[PDB]
Amino acid sequence: EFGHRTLASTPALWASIPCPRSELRLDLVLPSGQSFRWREQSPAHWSGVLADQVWTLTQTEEQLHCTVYRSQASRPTPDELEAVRKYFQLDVTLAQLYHHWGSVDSHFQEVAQKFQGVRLLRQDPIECLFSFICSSNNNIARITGMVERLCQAFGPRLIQLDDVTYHGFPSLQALAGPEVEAHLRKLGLGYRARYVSASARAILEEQGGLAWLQQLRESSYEEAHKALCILPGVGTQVADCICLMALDKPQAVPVDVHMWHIAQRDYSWHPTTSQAKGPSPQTNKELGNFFRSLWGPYAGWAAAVLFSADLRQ
DNA sequence: GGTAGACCTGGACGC
DNA sequence: GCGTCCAGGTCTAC
Ligand SMILES: [Ca+2]
Ligand SMILES: [Ca+2]
Repeated sequence: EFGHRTLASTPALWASIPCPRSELRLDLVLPSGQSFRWREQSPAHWSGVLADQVWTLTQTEEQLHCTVYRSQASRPTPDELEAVRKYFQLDVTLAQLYHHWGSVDSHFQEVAQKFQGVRLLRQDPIECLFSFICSSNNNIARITGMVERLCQAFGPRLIQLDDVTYHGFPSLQALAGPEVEAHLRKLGLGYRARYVSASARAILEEQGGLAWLQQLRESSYEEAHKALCILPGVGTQVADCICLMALDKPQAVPVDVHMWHIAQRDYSWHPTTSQAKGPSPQTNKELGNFFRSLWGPYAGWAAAVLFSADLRQ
């Protein structure tokens, strides 16, 4: 069989993971600005690269159905399904988090009723780092294209489904290579093309390579966030996205225009310790602290729910 | 130390 | 049709 698979077309090639919609809604997570590597190639079926292999995912009321494209088609093995469980951090019980947040935040409770299943993906540091470097002063649709062209040009070719060729995310070496910036500009990444080249070189030639980034996962939020900000193209918001989505800092709250609108419209929030009236390094930091005092240790996760809901509105 | 102004790109809107 | 806005912001002279 050729092309992207559907649960109905190739039954024997799918394996499931127990998962109710209250725990995960692919349609509210995958195209919402966390990861830019997933596409709904066929109604309700999402395809993308996960743990260096291509996968298609789809769900029914109580199951998350998975299929992987590696030779000789066969359903995913238990070890491979584990990769999926970990990518979606399925050990974190979303129902428990929603309950808590909703208990201390009447507005969250209201929104939560209509937007269940919004959880945080646990992403690869490099993929997350450069994808978000590409996200600044930009929109999800455009960002998604940039990331795809980036991987196509500098990432390992994996497999082809229909007319779509999947690529693994580029390595630091590839991104640090000669003339990467110029090539990325022709691929339409704008001024961020330099940020990509410059940051790849900085990590490899000034910070000590991959080890420096990966170690941030063991470091403290304050530690990690400060470290990331030295990288070209990485500001407070991008750094926060990375901490939350790739370095296991569930309290990190990225503050962008969306979160500002939410704060003002749904909580009548306004800076008090800062000086400005709108977004600024001072007010942004304050808003982040506000969201943390409101939701607690997993504030970044709560923010993700409202962000996702704000997109679909 | 804290501020607006510029900035690649392309889909939206309003004149 | 076409100039101003804006999107998961960051980087800088005054
Ligand atoms: Ca903006
Ligand atoms: Ca920086």
